Amino acid sequence: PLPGSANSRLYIPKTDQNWVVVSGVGPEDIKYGPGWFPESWTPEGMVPAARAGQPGNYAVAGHRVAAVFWDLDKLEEGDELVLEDAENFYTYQVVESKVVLPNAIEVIAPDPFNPESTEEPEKAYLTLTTCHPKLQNSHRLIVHAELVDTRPKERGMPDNIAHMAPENGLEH
Amino acid sequence: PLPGSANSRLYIPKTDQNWVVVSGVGPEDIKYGPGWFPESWTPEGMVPAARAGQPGNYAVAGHRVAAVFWDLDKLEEGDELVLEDAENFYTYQVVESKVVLPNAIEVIAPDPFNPESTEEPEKAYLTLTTCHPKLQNSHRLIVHAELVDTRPKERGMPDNIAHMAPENGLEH
Ligand SMILES: [Cl-]
Ligand SMILES: [Cl-]
Ligand code: NA
Ligand code: NA
Ligand code: NA
Repeated sequence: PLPGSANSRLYIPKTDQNWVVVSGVGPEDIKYGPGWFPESWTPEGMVPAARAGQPGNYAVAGHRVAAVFWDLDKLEEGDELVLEDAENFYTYQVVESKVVLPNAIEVIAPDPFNPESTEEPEKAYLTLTTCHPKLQNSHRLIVHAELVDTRPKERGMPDNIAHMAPENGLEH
Repeated sequence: PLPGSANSRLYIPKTDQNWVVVSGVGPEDIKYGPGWFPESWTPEGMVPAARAGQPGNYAVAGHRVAAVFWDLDKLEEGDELVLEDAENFYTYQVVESKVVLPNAIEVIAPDPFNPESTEEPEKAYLTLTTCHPKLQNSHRLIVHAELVDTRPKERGMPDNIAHMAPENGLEH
């Protein structure tokens, strides 16, 4: 049924933050919070990006600002990030944080640890991207995380995010 | 340079309205205004949708509400719609308005007048979609329009939309 798309929610226990993640990473898309790159990069051209929890690379851009990704540098290996779709909570664990140049489009490849691959991805990653350093845009801070758990919503919210209440729709 | 994406602006002389069109048509995407379907439908599966002004079908969803697409039914054959990207104003002219069921995904095919084609589109269309009737969501009101003019922004705005000023970025 038109329009058919869903949004997701992102939760970060470590910074005590969460958002509805919109589609797209244009200036109007991420004006007020994080957005999902709709396409992943490959050497042979752009392909549809992974949806939440799915094999590939669910990549997100957000401004380096108080209400969004200012504190992304506080994430360390092992930290949990939770992505929520209409059916599940997906827990990812941070496996890497690094700094790259603005043109390092490889970080949004379906497998960011093998960006030259042309094969279908098998692992599910989550990537968070923002400007770096603070108050500069010379570089990008990148956090990659790997799926460790899929929890159907029928079982309720994970304890570490259960206090992060909405104000009022992921689906039409 | 990450993130690399641009948004567009849509202008409708007839209803004296304009918006920044976001990416995506999820509930959070189109909460406040129209959004672009990132993929077009074909019988063989979803493909990347046309960008503004480009061959294919630039399709937009917006709620049937005062600040968005309430008055889309006022558009008639011949009426102009303007889509603006970073470089050009694209004028489209309405060729058809019709009502379809919610599952008529063909309206977002690259060529909505030949939805079963799997060949590359050659014509540039703009499609506006909203709920129909007024105060119901049983159907969809669809306006299809065809590209008639490409004006580079260096030449300034078309006369019929030159009074539609912003408050403030289509690109990062
Ligand atoms: Cl810093
Ligand atoms: Cl009506
Ligand atoms: Na957001
Ligand atoms: Na959006
Ligand atoms: Na909009």
